[PDB]
Amino acid sequence: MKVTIIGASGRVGSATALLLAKEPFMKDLVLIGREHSINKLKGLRMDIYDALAGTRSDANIYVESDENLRIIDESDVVIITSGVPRSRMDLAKTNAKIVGNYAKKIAEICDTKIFVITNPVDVMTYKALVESKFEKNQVFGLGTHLDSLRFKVAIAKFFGVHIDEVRTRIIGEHGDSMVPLLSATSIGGIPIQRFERFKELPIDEIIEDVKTYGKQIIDLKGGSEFGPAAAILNVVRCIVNNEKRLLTLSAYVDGEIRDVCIGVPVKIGKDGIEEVVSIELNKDEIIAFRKSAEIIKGY
Amino acid sequence: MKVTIIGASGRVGSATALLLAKEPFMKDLVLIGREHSINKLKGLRMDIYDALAGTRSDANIYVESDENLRIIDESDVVIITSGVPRKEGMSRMDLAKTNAKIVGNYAKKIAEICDTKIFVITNPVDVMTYKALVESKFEKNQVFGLGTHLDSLRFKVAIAKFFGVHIDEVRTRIIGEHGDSMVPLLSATSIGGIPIQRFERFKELPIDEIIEDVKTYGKQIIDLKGGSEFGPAAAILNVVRCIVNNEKRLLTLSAYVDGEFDGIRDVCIGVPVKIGKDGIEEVVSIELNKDEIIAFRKSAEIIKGYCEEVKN
Amino acid sequence: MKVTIIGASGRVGSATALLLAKEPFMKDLVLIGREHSINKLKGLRMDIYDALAGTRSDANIYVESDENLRIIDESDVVIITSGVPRKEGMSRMDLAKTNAKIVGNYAKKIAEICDTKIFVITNPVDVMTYKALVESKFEKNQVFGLGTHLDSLRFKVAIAKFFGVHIDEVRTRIIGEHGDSMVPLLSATSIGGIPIQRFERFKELPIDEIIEDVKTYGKQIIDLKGGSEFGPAAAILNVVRCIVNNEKRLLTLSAYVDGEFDGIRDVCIGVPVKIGKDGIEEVVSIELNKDEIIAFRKSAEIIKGYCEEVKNL
Amino acid sequence: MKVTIIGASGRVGSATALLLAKEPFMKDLVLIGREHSINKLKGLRMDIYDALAGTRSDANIYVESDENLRIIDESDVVIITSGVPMSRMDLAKTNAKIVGNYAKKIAEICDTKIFVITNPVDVMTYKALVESKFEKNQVFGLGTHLDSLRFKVAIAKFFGVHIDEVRTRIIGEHGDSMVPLLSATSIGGIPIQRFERFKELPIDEIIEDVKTYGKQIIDLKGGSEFGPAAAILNVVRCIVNNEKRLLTLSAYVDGEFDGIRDVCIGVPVKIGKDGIEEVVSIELNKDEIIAFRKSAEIIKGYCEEVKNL
Ligand SMILES: NC(=O)C1=CN([C@@H]2O[C@H](COP(=O)(O)OP(=O)(O)OC[C@H]3O[C@@H](n4cnc5c(N)ncnc54)[C@H](OP(=O)(O)O)[C@@H]3O)[C@@H](O)[C@H]2O)C=CC1
Ligand SMILES: NC(=O)C1=CN([C@@H]2O[C@H](COP(=O)(O)OP(=O)(O)OC[C@H]3O[C@@H](n4cnc5c(N)ncnc54)[C@H](OP(=O)(O)O)[C@@H]3O)[C@@H](O)[C@H]2O)C=CC1
Ligand SMILES: NC(=O)C1=CN([C@@H]2O[C@H](COP(=O)(O)OP(=O)(O)OC[C@H]3O[C@@H](n4cnc5c(N)ncnc54)[C@H](OP(=O)(O)O)[C@@H]3O)[C@@H](O)[C@H]2O)C=CC1
Ligand SMILES: NC(=O)C1=CN([C@@H]2O[C@H](COP(=O)(O)OP(=O)(O)OC[C@H]3O[C@@H](n4cnc5c(N)ncnc54)[C@H](OP(=O)(O)O)[C@@H]3O)[C@@H](O)[C@H]2O)C=CC1
Repeated sequence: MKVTIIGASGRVGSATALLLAKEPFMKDLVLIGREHSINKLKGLRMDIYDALAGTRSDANIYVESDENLRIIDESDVVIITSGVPRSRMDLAKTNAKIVGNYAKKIAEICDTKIFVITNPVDVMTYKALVESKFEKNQVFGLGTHLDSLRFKVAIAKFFGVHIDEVRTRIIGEHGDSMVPLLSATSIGGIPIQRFERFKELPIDEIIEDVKTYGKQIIDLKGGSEFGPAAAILNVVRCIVNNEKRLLTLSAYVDGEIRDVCIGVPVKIGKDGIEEVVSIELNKDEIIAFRKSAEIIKGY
Repeated sequence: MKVTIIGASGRVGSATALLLAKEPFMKDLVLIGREHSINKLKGLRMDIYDALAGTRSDANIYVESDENLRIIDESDVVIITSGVPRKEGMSRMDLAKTNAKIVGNYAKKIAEICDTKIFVITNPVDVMTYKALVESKFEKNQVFGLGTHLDSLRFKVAIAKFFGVHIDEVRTRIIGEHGDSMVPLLSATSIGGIPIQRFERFKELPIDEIIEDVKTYGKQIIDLKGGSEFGPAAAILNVVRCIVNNEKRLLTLSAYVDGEFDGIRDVCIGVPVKIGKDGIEEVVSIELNKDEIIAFRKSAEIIKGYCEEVKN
Repeated sequence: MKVTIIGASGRVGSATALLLAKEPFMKDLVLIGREHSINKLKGLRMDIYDALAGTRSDANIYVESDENLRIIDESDVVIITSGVPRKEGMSRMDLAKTNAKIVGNYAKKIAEICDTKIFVITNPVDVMTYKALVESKFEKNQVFGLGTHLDSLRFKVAIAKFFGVHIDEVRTRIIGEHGDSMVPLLSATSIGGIPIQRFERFKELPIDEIIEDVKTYGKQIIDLKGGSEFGPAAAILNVVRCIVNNEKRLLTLSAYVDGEFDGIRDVCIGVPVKIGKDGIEEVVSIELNKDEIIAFRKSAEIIKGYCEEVKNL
Repeated sequence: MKVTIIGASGRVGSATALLLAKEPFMKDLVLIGREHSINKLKGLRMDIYDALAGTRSDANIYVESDENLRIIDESDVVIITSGVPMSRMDLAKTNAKIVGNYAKKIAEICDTKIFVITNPVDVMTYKALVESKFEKNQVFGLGTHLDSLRFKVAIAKFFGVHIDEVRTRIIGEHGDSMVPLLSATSIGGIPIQRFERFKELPIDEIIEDVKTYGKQIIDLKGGSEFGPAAAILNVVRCIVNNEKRLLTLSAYVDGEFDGIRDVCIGVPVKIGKDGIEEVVSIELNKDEIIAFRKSAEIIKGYCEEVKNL
């Protein structure tokens, strides 16, 4: 496998680079960054080897500037971390330029898949898909995957059940228009509504903590790096091994809502997004989902 | 952890012993079998130590006949595999009684040494769990059997294959007897949290064929190689892992039920159960649709018959 | 990867099939057997999948008879377990020739299909490796045997247990015949890079009893449970993992020795080898002390006698 | 196990916190830092939990300031990362202050083993041993472990053999007074001198790069965070599981080697649940004894000048 991290100098980028360098399937990792980043990245690589300690002697790491993207050729996936820190529309445009440029350059080199993490992730995935000309199945963004994971952990801790028993999600925007799918939330297969303890669940407090998670972690340490990297590693594993798991990622929706990249349920595999799962949403859910889709169409 | 396998001389016992010795928490493994088996049980041990190749030097494996069960003291879990095989000329009741004597005697002897948790694999597993509980006098949380765990796993894998999704995305179960009275719970089956009944390929699910294959798996594998040993041992390994790490998972096991379902009482049957360090932490009660509860009560009656006949 | 176990219906064959099926580098596992075992193998397959419980969806397990060997094509390794047990009343030569027929015919057929590597488990492992390489027409780098790998592992674990160090710190070998003429190499035994001689406790080491047990293990385990199945399967798994990942470890295997040791030539015997994706990449040549080279000679002499009286059947 | 990382806000500290928190033998991890870093460390903890994604529910990470060390009680190991980025003496003394005070407070609160990551690691291990008053089997430092590992990987890459086949060690100071031990280097139990290709080995360039790695990575990214954290994790796993491996660490040496005396220096050691269970005594060749005694002299100088601050 050959993955290219564009923005490997970042926090999420370097965390994910180290995590991927350890997988047995990673054979050619490509760390890309602007020219002033090159030296820095050459250091990252150094340390990434110091950790492997000779275990992966068939592993190869490459460092190149964002000028000579010819090394991207034949990459299975290209993960884009490049972006700028925080008005909302101002940031949308500022980062849209970067991601559109990178997508355009990537498509010129090869027909690959694109994993967008930069924010606003849904609109950034829209811009990437447009400026790449790629098919709707080969471009996707992190979207509300991390928020859904946090929500799942919260529910599981409340109910005192193992993490694997809880299956839920949060579709919508990676923002405040989130739409928790309580209709598609189950414990061991049971709908959560058939538990009596569901009436005691602090729903608003949980969802508010999830909405504010980025704010809190920015206030404390200046941004999340480890957890996002772990989630991205898991998504890459879902792709390379053709695992066909039902994730929640920002994808192009058309009738499943239309002409918008929003956080929806998706079956991920070797061929990227193989399916956008369309399911019946209760009334409030579908209303709020439409609202989130409007806000996301804005940018 | 200190696990004891009574009947480790057998197929399932040997497989389970090998798989448990490989675990990082298995610090003392106790292999019990009748006296004529002692030498064989030593062989097993030797081979296991050959497989580890020194990777676990803190591991002790013991071999003792079923006469001197004092080596069981302080065991976390005692897995009972010892049992007689079904044969032509045996009614279901013949097997129930013949194996009830065995499991009941072993459970009474176990209770005489220590206060531990008993994991019944011997068949008819639901009835044998009932008998182990009766003769051991342990609490309703310390005795349980495999039951429909494996059948539920097979059903889950089948559904996942049909929908072409990862196995971890499918959550389903089969309650009732480890037998033809099985009751798959299609009401509490989901793919990614979505009920399967919302998917449009559900009307295309060959559910009848899947259920037939699950019910007949035992006969098929006995026809081919005389019995199942690898898969049952893997499932038992994961149940023991659920216990030792207090993972609090929602498994499907043969547990004692008293009212948690409508009209199920004084019976060991395959039900949903939250399993952790203290055994059966909870028997999950759930509203079954009309058909599910009708069939569940029928299976409960089938089990109650043999249970009544084996108590004394 | 795609491995083929020829004799999967046996103890070692089935244990190895189970262990290999769990590996994530196993896309195609091919279980071969005589026709009368096709259903037994099917049973095996079923049970294996049962134990996998749907974790491996891209994995495929095939079952076949030993007449349609076309399924063996593109296989990275072919393990040979097919072989007859020594029955009381069998001389060493008798077992040699009987199992020679089997391994040789399987090797010739393997060659007829495609070019692959051949991992001989069948005992007398050294002679069987010789016969397989004969009838395969393959290069010497693509045919090897388990040989004295297990015995070396047992010796190492014993030393480690006595010195109270982790297993990974001990680095020893036992070369030569997988038999009574074993050759423990105390000249090349170290504990933390430090030759075991330098350790004062090497005086107290019960060397003789340890080697006694290493040599008697076979009949000890045959007398109790009838034979070995777990340890050999684990060792075979390690060798296969070394091949697939080109780990380039220095193992101790039955390899063809052409003058790499003084006096040893045209014989398959237990030697140090550097194993990789291309098979035996190097037969490592090292300076034995006096007694060790003498014993290695004699062991090679015995193996050569057997390899000669059987080389044409 | 219950470990406590003093300096968890550092680079190495955070990397090690994340690696340890993933281990299943980690029931209680305690992240200690100065008061001004409290919020920061809290953030770290948050991130760590985010990376665990609910897998470790028996995991308990506690964050606290370096004033309320009461939480350190019952910790199996305490890893000290706190340090300052000057001459050599200047850094030695400045960090001796920090590590000595932390060792003394650790001793006040409870009894434990102290793993010194702070550099100059040999001198700092001496000062931890002093200000803690603990037994010598209880105070060690990373020392020349990483250097030995990089030397081993280089030999492995050259000879085209798996790393696990190479078994080498570098003893002495974590610095230019290093002493690569070619007398105790083997490749599969074969003395590497018996290999002919040893004569074509670029030995000196290898050793120079080993000496320069720290500065080289500091010239690019700021400092080492991942590799040191991995080696630390391996040493802690050897400690907790009583693995009985023969590592190369900074330990107190009292004549176990002919000439060495009252010096915390890098030597071969048998590590277990008891910390340094033994200093392995080896027969070195003339040149290696000479260089090792010189390294002892250097470290003794620094230790003498930082003995009472
Ligand atoms: N749930 C989610 O969807 C999550 C979203 N994210 C988002 O992903 C992005 C990455 O975050 P993080 O890695 O912490 O960010 P950092 O600020 O730490 O890294 C920024 C990266 O972008 C590059 N970069 C910055 N400005 C430009 C520019 N003008 N042109 C090109 N490249 C540029 C930097 O390169 P250089 O070294 O040259 O400055 C560096 O690679 C953020 O937008 C973040 O919000 C991440 C976490 C979670
Ligand atoms: N899904 C499920 O619930 C499964 C249930 N099972 C059941 O578990 C049991 C074990 O099966 P399996 O291991 O294949 O069977 P085996 O016959 O291979 O082994 C059972 C062991 O029981 C012991 N035993 C036999 N007779 C007696 C006796 N009279 N008194 C005491 N001990 C006796 C023997 O060991 P020793 O001589 O040392 O006492 C024997 O090795 C069976 O009843 C089987 O049906 C197994 C497979 C799956
Ligand atoms: N340390 C070592 O190197 C070890 C070596 N071995 C050796 O490996 C071999 C396998 O042992 P084990 O698995 O216990 O023995 P088994 O007899 O249980 O298995 C060997 C298989 O060979 C096949 N076979 C037997 N005769 C013939 C024949 N005439 N033609 C074709 N196939 C035949 C059979 O499968 P089927 O009927 O389907 O063909 C049989 O199951 C033995 O020779 C054993 O000595 C094993 C243990 C350790
Ligand atoms: N091979 C080896 O032996 C290696 C050793 N090291 C050594 O480990 C140490 C840590 O390096 P690194 O993590 O990059 O350093 P950082 O500066 O990134 O972190 C060290 C931490 O020390 C604390 N600190 C700083 N000054 C003081 C002070 N005056 N009093 C108390 N605490 C203080 C700070 O945390 P807070 O504010 O919370 O106290 C700071 O985060 C260095 O000395 C380095 O040389 C590093 C890697 C390799």
